[PDB]
Amino acid sequence: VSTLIPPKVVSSKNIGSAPNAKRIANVVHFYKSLPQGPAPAIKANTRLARYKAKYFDGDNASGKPLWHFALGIIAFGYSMEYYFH
Amino acid sequence: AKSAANKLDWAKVISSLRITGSTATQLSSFKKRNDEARRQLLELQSQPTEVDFSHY
Repeated sequence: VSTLIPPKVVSSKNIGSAPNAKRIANVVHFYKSLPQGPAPAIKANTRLARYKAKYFDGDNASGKPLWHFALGIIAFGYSMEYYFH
Repeated sequence: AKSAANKLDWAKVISSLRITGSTATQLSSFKKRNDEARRQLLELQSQPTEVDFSHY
Protein backbone atom coordinates (compact mmCIF):
# COMPACT_ATOMS: atom_id res chain seq x y z
CA VAL A 1 0.00 0.00 0.00
CA SER A 2 0.86 3.64 -0.54
CA THR A 3 4.05 4.89 1.14
CA LEU A 4 3.24 7.34 3.94
CA ILE A 5 3.71 11.09 3.65
CA PRO A 6 5.77 12.03 6.87
CA PRO A 7 9.04 12.31 4.79
CA LYS A 8 7.50 15.07 2.63
CA VAL A 9 7.29 17.50 5.54
CA VAL A 10 10.54 18.85 6.95
CA SER A 11 10.46 21.44 9.67
CA SER A 12 12.09 19.35 12.35
CA LYS A 13 15.46 18.70 10.72
CA ASN A 14 15.59 22.30 9.53
CA ILE A 15 14.82 23.89 12.90
CA GLY A 16 15.58 20.70 14.77
CA SER A 17 19.34 20.84 14.29
CA ALA A 18 21.87 22.21 16.77
CA PRO A 19 24.05 24.34 14.38
CA ASN A 20 20.97 26.58 13.75
CA ALA A 21 21.89 28.27 17.03
CA LYS A 22 25.45 28.79 15.70
CA ARG A 23 24.14 29.87 12.28
CA ILE A 24 22.03 32.76 13.53
CA ALA A 25 25.02 33.78 15.66
CA ASN A 26 27.64 33.81 12.90
CA VAL A 27 25.41 35.50 10.31
CA VAL A 28 25.33 38.44 12.71
CA HIS A 29 28.93 38.22 13.93
CA PHE A 30 30.38 37.52 10.54
CA TYR A 31 28.77 39.64 7.91
CA LYS A 32 28.84 42.62 10.28
CA SER A 33 32.56 42.63 10.92
CA LEU A 34 34.72 45.10 9.03
CA PRO A 35 37.48 42.94 7.48
CA GLN A 36 40.13 45.51 8.38
CA GLY A 37 40.40 48.22 11.05
CA PRO A 38 41.26 51.95 11.18
CA ALA A 39 44.76 52.26 12.73
CA PRO A 40 46.37 50.44 15.74
CA ALA A 41 48.22 53.27 17.50
CA ILE A 42 47.07 56.84 17.13
CA LYS A 43 46.32 57.93 20.70
CA ALA A 44 48.02 61.22 21.61
CA ASN A 45 48.28 62.41 17.98
CA THR A 46 50.25 65.65 17.97
CA ARG A 47 53.57 64.05 16.93
CA LEU A 48 53.23 61.93 20.05
CA ALA A 49 51.05 59.43 18.29
CA ARG A 50 54.51 59.00 16.74
CA TYR A 51 55.88 58.45 20.26
CA LYS A 52 53.19 55.77 20.70
CA ALA A 53 53.96 54.37 17.26
CA LYS A 54 57.63 53.91 18.02
CA TYR A 55 57.37 52.86 21.63
CA PHE A 56 53.89 51.81 22.75
CA ASP A 57 52.93 49.66 19.80
CA GLY A 58 52.28 45.98 20.29
CA ASP A 59 55.05 45.60 17.70
CA ASN A 60 57.68 46.13 20.39
CA ALA A 61 58.26 45.83 24.11
CA SER A 62 61.58 47.66 23.54
CA GLY A 63 62.91 49.47 26.59
CA LYS A 64 63.18 52.92 24.99
CA PRO A 65 60.06 54.72 26.50
CA LEU A 66 61.04 53.40 29.92
CA TRP A 67 64.51 54.87 29.43
CA HIS A 68 63.03 58.12 28.11
CA PHE A 69 60.53 58.50 30.97
CA ALA A 70 63.19 57.58 33.55
CA LEU A 71 65.57 60.16 32.09
CA GLY A 72 62.73 62.68 32.33
CA ILE A 73 62.45 62.19 36.09
CA ILE A 74 66.25 62.38 36.36
CA ALA A 75 65.97 65.64 34.43
CA PHE A 76 63.17 66.85 36.66
CA GLY A 77 64.66 66.66 40.11
CA TYR A 78 68.23 67.31 38.86
CA SER A 79 67.20 70.62 37.26
CA MET A 80 65.42 71.40 40.51
CA GLU A 81 68.70 70.59 42.32
CA TYR A 82 70.29 73.44 40.41
CA TYR A 83 67.11 75.47 41.09
CA PHE A 84 67.48 74.80 44.84
CA HIS A 85 71.22 75.41 44.73
CA ALA B 1 7.51 -3.92 -14.45
CA LYS B 2 8.28 -4.24 -10.78
CA SER B 3 12.03 -3.55 -11.15
CA ALA B 4 11.75 0.22 -11.76
CA ALA B 5 9.47 0.43 -8.73
CA ASN B 6 11.77 -1.72 -6.57
CA LYS B 7 14.97 0.14 -7.41
CA LEU B 8 13.25 3.34 -6.37
CA ASP B 9 11.76 1.55 -3.29
CA TRP B 10 14.97 0.12 -1.82
CA ALA B 11 16.90 3.28 -2.70
CA LYS B 12 14.25 5.16 -0.74
CA VAL B 13 14.68 2.72 2.17
CA ILE B 14 18.38 3.63 2.29
CA SER B 15 17.27 7.29 2.05
CA SER B 16 14.75 6.68 4.87
CA LEU B 17 17.75 5.84 7.04
CA ARG B 18 18.72 9.53 6.77
CA ILE B 19 15.51 10.59 8.55
CA THR B 20 13.34 9.16 11.31
CA GLY B 21 9.58 9.14 10.94
CA SER B 22 9.70 6.23 8.52
CA THR B 23 8.01 4.28 11.33
CA ALA B 24 5.23 2.89 9.15
CA THR B 25 6.38 4.37 5.83
CA GLN B 26 8.66 1.34 5.46
CA LEU B 27 5.78 -0.92 6.50
CA SER B 28 3.68 0.52 3.68
CA SER B 29 6.62 -0.18 1.36
CA PHE B 30 6.81 -3.78 2.63
CA LYS B 31 3.08 -4.23 1.91
CA LYS B 32 3.56 -2.86 -1.59
CA ARG B 33 6.34 -5.41 -2.04
CA ASN B 34 4.11 -8.22 -0.76
CA ASP B 35 1.17 -7.67 -3.09
CA GLU B 36 3.54 -6.99 -6.01
CA ALA B 37 5.19 -10.36 -5.37
CA ARG B 38 1.70 -11.88 -5.08
CA ARG B 39 0.70 -10.87 -8.60
CA GLN B 40 3.94 -12.30 -9.93
CA LEU B 41 3.23 -15.75 -8.50
CA LEU B 42 -0.39 -15.27 -9.61
CA GLU B 43 0.75 -14.79 -13.18
CA LEU B 44 2.88 -17.91 -12.82
CA GLN B 45 -0.03 -19.98 -11.44
CA SER B 46 -2.42 -19.43 -14.34
CA GLN B 47 -3.54 -22.07 -16.80
CA PRO B 48 -5.73 -21.00 -19.78
CA THR B 49 -9.35 -21.19 -18.59
CA GLU B 50 -10.67 -23.65 -21.19
CA VAL B 51 -10.09 -27.37 -21.19
CA ASP B 52 -7.80 -28.85 -23.82
CA PHE B 53 -10.75 -30.38 -25.64
CA SER B 54 -8.26 -31.51 -28.24
CA HIS B 55 -6.98 -34.34 -26.11
CA TYR B 56 -9.29 -34.41 -23.15
